Amino acid sequence: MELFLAGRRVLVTGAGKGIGRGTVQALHATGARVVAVSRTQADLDSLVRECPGIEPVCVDLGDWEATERALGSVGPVDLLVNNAAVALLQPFLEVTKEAFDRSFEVNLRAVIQVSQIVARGLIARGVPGAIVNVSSQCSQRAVTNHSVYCSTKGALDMLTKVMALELGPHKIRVNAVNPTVVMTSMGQATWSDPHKAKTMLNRIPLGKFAEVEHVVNAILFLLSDRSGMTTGSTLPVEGGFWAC
Amino acid sequence: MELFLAGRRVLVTGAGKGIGRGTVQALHATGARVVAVSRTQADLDSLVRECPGIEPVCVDLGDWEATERALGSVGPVDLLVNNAAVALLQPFLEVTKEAFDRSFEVNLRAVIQVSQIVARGLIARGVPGAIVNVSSQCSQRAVTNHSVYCSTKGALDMLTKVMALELGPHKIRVNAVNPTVVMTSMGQATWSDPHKAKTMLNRIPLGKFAEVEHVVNAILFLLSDRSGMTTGSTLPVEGGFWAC
Amino acid sequence: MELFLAGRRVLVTGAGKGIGRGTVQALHATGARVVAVSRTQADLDSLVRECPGIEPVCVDLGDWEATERALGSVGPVDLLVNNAAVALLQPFLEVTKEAFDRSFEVNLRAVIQVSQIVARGLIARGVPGAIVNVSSQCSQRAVTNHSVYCSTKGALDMLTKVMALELGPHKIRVNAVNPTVVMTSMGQATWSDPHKAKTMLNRIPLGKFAEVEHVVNAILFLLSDRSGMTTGSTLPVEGGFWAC
Amino acid sequence: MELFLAGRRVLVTGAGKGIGRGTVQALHATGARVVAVSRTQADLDSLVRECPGIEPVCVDLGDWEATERALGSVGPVDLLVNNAAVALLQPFLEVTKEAFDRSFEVNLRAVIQVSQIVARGLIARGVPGAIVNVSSQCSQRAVTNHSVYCSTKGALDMLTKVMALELGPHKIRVNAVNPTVVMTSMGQATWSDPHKAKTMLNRIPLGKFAEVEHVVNAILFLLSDRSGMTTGSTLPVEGGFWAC
Ligand SMILES: NC(=O)c1ccc[n+]([C@@H]2O[C@H](COP(=O)([O-])OP(=O)(O)OC[C@H]3O[C@@H](n4cnc5c(N)ncnc54)[C@H](OP(=O)(O)O)[C@@H]3O)[C@@H](O)[C@H]2O)c1
Ligand SMILES: NC(=O)c1ccc[n+]([C@@H]2O[C@H](COP(=O)([O-])OP(=O)(O)OC[C@H]3O[C@@H](n4cnc5c(N)ncnc54)[C@H](OP(=O)(O)O)[C@@H]3O)[C@@H](O)[C@H]2O)c1
Ligand SMILES: NC(=O)c1ccc[n+]([C@@H]2O[C@H](COP(=O)([O-])OP(=O)(O)OC[C@H]3O[C@@H](n4cnc5c(N)ncnc54)[C@H](OP(=O)(O)O)[C@@H]3O)[C@@H](O)[C@H]2O)c1
Ligand SMILES: NC(=O)c1ccc[n+]([C@@H]2O[C@H](COP(=O)([O-])OP(=O)(O)OC[C@H]3O[C@@H](n4cnc5c(N)ncnc54)[C@H](OP(=O)(O)O)[C@@H]3O)[C@@H](O)[C@H]2O)c1
Repeated sequence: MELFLAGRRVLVTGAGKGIGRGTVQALHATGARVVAVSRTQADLDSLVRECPGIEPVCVDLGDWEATERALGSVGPVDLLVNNAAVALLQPFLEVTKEAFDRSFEVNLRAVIQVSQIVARGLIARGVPGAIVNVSSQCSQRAVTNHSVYCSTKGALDMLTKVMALELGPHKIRVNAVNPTVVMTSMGQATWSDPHKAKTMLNRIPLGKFAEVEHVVNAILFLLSDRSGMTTGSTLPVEGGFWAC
Repeated sequence: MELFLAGRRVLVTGAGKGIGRGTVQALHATGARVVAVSRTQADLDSLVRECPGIEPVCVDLGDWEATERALGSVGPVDLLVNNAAVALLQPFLEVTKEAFDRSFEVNLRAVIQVSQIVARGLIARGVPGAIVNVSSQCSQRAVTNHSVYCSTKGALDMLTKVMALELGPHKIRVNAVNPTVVMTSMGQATWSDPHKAKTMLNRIPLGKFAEVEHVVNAILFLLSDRSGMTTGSTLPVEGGFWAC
Repeated sequence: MELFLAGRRVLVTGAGKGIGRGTVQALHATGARVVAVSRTQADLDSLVRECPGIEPVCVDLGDWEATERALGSVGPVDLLVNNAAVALLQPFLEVTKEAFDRSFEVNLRAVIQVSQIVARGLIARGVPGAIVNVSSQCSQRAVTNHSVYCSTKGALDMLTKVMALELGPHKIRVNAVNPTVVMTSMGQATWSDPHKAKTMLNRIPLGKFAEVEHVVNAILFLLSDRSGMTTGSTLPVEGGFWAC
Repeated sequence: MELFLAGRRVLVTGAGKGIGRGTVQALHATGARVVAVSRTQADLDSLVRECPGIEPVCVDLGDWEATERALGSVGPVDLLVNNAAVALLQPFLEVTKEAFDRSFEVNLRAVIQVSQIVARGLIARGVPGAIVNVSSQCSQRAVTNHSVYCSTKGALDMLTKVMALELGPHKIRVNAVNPTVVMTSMGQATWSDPHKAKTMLNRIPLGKFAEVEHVVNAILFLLSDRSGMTTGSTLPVEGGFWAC
């Protein structure tokens, strides 16, 4: 299958590591023009060396003001991967104002800002486009101590569909991909304990967790015009978890 | 059907008017003890004349600080209806930082704050209970100029299920209600325009919008032990809208 | 909550036992005139004794032709609970064409056949009515060795929605119930195995299986005009199962 | 993206026309060994001249016995596209036993008969595999005069999951695709009316009906190892019909 991302400008948030990092590499090899947006300059330093030609951008996506002008004129992009996200785990009787606030500020608000920027250009150029929001499996099934997290994720999926519906006649697409645990900095944090991640794996018919590869493949797919009739969706990449 | 809410302590946020008010009234006739929480003291005053023995409470539920302390000693309550909510409607490319910010602060964060309080006592007293979140039909279906509202609403549903699962073993139940347009001040904002309401009404199999009673009847049902096996759900009151 | 079922004619299939018989019983006691339809003769005869006045109708609802003349002339019915159904559990690779056939003509087709008689009755009479379909928890989550069962249920859910859509403008509602296990005839069969139960009880935030009263409550609520704005729904009575 | 379907045994039902045809043509081009199965002989005769190498089977998949002796000798197939279906469009009140009978023995029963054989064969070789179930978007949303057809699909979505759950541990993935109206003779039946097609285009955010590349794009993507973390899923191809 020819995905046809070559020669396309592609913005990727949270590019510093995990799924975003891999997603930028994977996008580079394909011959896309890549803009890597992340929080730790240290990470974007290494990236650009890995994948030459990719414009790095340091910024806290949780900062409206620092983001609006740190990308306000990042030029013409064609495809966007909203993947920067932080996960603050609290049992429900312990959730605090700060946790809540940081999470939605990065988890969803940024998504809205960048998507606003990127889409605004696309429309101006009178050109089609596409966006992928990295949601989650807990975006439709709750997990203990993730009341805020799952709220951002469930929040994300509905935002995805409004964007789809409003941007629809602008020929731009919006989809989300919802993987199970990924053994990233994030993944190698909570689900470290065997029994911990064991009880989770017992719910997955394929009996294994996702890899960056898997979720990157549905992203690439959802960016590609191979899925030109798919928009406002939640493509699971959780090994069947939602099915039972 | 005997709901048996009588003599029960019941908090209702956003009780000043619309579904909140009506939900207060109906809760009164049942013989339950009611705490009506609202922003405008004026709203609470009149209520009290109607429903004597209803402890009114003024506060901005969008204020963590103003809320944590005006509720620190609201006594032992046994039932909760989170209904206070604001609707900030902006097309997707015009969404603002504050619009995002207020909406989530009221429509979601408040819910966790109050619910946190009420639940601690329930757990503390070693007592069963129940919580109702007035979500919405757009919590799972997008509408124009509702990017943030639907995302709150979408958020609320996932928040409900995490609440349900964690408080589950504490014999507390959590459920949401997702009504279609209700001809309240809120409803009487967007759906004032005929053409607007026509296209929406064209979608509803029952060919009419909901009434406050309908949503109130689902709320009482969900608070009562008549639905003691339902928790973490989304009881629609959208006249069939989700079905087709 | 006065539901206002008293004085209305309610047909109840699978009335012989379980949810169907607890449901007959609840309606009788509320002043409803009931037609109880079941398979076992001796089953119908005690109900009538348990509830003087109910009209018993013995027939195999998996038989189009029997059903048609054993019910075709039943008269002006106002409500309807489709509750009859069979559970033939086979591993996917052991599914039989007989199991498929029997399971779908009872668990579903008969739902179309009776719903046609009634609905047509109301529609000709130019009077509102309401229909309750008893689906299941597994209608939205796969369970082992339930390849056909869940599929009937799965088909059950959607048929409700199509029925809803079509009968909507005839002031007739259609909703389904989706309880978790109920330790009835059906329930105390496959899940008598304490390890088979736990496996399921662990996924239930309320940590208990359902009870007949629980889905009868849910049925009556939906048959009632309390819920005059709830159509096309699938009401969980799985104590949080779908939620996590 | 390297699907890597080249050289593997792929069985396609309903390969005679529409999506089944297109899926063979595209599965062939990728160097795959496709066993084409359809009901009208004259169709496979032409396709076979279009795609030299394929191995057609003329048969009525509604027939358990014929199928079971027609496909018992089908060779170690590695992938599977259950596409065969029939649209018997009747208003809910006018639905007939006959139409329900056929619709569910072709659209569903067959899916179950072909799928056992392949799996069985797949498991005996101790080899992984993939299945794709061509469902529909009315599988989750109702359309008038589609009570039976939407039902089959609805059941289809759940079959997919039980299949995905029991087959999961055998390295065999199962997934469904849910396209909107395709302008096949089938879709060119109840969707040819300018007015009937218009009120559908109005609900589709992307503002177009679908063409058979799109669904074939999703099938091939789900059959490929590129999506080996996706199973028990329902990948929509309706240009956002479901989001709003
Ligand atoms: N990891 C898994 O287990 C898993 C599972 C399901 C879903 N997901 C989702 O997949 C996406 C990425 O997860 P992951 O595994 O890639 O996590 P990760 O390894 O922690 O990577 C996240 C990246 O996003 C960046 N980032 C976070 N907040 C940012 C901000 N405010 N501004 C700029 N950059 C920011 C991080 O930069 P710094 O390191 O500099 O902060 C980091 O490079 C998320 O939406 C996450 O919710 C992950
Ligand atoms: N309106 C509809 O058609 C509709 C439809 C579907 C769902 N819903 C939902 O159902 C619930 C009730 O809506 P409604 O139609 O009854 O609305 P309404 O007529 O606007 O009343 C909502 C009440 O909540 C209060 N409130 C709002 N924000 C508050 C805040 N930050 N702090 C304290 N009090 C606040 C308002 O009091 P003040 O005026 O004094 O602030 C008002 O009395 C909400 O959660 C709403 O989202 C409404
Ligand atoms: N119990 C469970 O755990 C459970 C859980 C979730 C949902 N449900 C659903 O609830 C409904 C009933 O379950 P249940 O536990 O009440 O079952 P039950 O105890 O086995 O009784 C069901 C009744 O339906 C009758 N019946 C079955 N086939 C019939 C036919 N072909 N014609 C006429 N009558 C027929 C049975 O009569 P005979 O025995 O005389 O045939 C019996 O009286 C079904 O839709 C089932 O799918 C059950
Ligand atoms: N048509 C649309 O607009 C549309 C829209 C949404 C979803 N879908 C779905 O997409 C899939 C195919 O539909 P389509 O548009 O391709 O339809 P189509 O143009 O009617 O072609 C379907 C093919 O299936 C074959 N077939 C049907 N019954 C069969 C049987 N019993 N045994 C063997 N072969 C059989 C037909 O062969 P003969 O007719 O030559 O016997 C025909 O070649 C289905 O699952 C359908 O539900 C279609």
